[PDB]
Amino acid sequence: FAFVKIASDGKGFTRYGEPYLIRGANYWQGMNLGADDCSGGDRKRMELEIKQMAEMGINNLRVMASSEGPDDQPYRMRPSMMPQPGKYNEGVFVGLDYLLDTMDRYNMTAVMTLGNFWQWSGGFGQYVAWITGNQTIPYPVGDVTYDEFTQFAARFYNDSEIAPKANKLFKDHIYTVQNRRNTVNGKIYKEDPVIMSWQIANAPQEAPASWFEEISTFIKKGAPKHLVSAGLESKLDEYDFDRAHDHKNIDYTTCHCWVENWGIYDPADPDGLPHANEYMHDFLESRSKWAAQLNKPIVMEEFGMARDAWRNPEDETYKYLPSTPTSHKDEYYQKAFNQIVSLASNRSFSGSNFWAYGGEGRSTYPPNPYGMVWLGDPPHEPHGWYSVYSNDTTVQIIKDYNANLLKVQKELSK
Repeated sequence: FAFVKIASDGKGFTRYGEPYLIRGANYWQGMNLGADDCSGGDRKRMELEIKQMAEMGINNLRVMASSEGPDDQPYRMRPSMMPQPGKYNEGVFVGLDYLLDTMDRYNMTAVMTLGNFWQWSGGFGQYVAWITGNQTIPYPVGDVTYDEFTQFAARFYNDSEIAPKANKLFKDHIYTVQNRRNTVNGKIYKEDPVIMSWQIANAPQEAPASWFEEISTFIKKGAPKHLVSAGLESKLDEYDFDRAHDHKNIDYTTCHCWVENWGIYDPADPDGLPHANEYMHDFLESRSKWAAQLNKPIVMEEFGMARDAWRNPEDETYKYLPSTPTSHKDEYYQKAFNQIVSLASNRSFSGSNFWAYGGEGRSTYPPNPYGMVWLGDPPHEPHGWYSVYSNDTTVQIIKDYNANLLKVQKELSK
């Protein structure tokens, strides 16, 4: 009962024997906000943000169920859930238990991201540092490029000496999360129907098919009642999409669309929005076809856009202020959402998770005593870059999309 499944025609999800469309948000800060105050959380704020997301019609949060220390590293969540391999900060782990229990109380499902290619939860670069014994990770700041960081972190699955060791540690972490007993409601994670899926990691970068095969099968054997996702961006071509998704134990497909990060969209250009709308339009259509070729659902489980930096393009801070409007972002979200509603009524898309809900956090607030300004932008990025705040104009467009998708879900159930 209540476990999310794949429809028997392979074209969407079901839940309670009916179609289940994803009215989703990203809430990767949920575990750290759920923690007690002692461990830097603000659980009353977390409860309020999940209430706000429920009033906006959200039924699904993609959340981060890993974070690696050590806790003196820059650009990452602090305090980490797993400060050393196999050694856990119980106060952070309790935060993930409270996050899942509060989602349970709002009848939301969770996509549980078990790791991260990127540096903001420690991630694959940090397992590489643990194995090589060198804690100097080449973070992509100053003179160090993203290519250099990427080649370093990709040793996690590409280097024949590092990868078996790093992946032993990573599987120990997956095993520990899937076997966690929720201290709030007593459920073991692998039997909790609030979890929609286990997700291998956020955004592996050209990882080999044999690694997707190995880890997806490890996770499925660990929690056979749950769906398994790859966490891929699908930012390359159809082969890269198949290398991640064409596996017996990968139940559905994802895509992440990031127009600014990929050089497509300039938020400081008053005339720059149409490039992003056109790119998002062709991205949804093409990725929908790639998913149809494998006969598996697809969710756009991350996408987002900056505030209106173009109104004051010479002022760098202005781009990140909560008072700055989000006209471009609102129109971009609206058109993406309208297209998804359309593809979904044709059983060609299953929903999306905008990146990311910032809630009551604001980019102008001081860091908490662990140096965290919690909101929807992780600490390797400028605070407030993509966050959707509780009273942004974008909230009504998200609310209208989630009503529209729930209407499509009803029509698909008749």
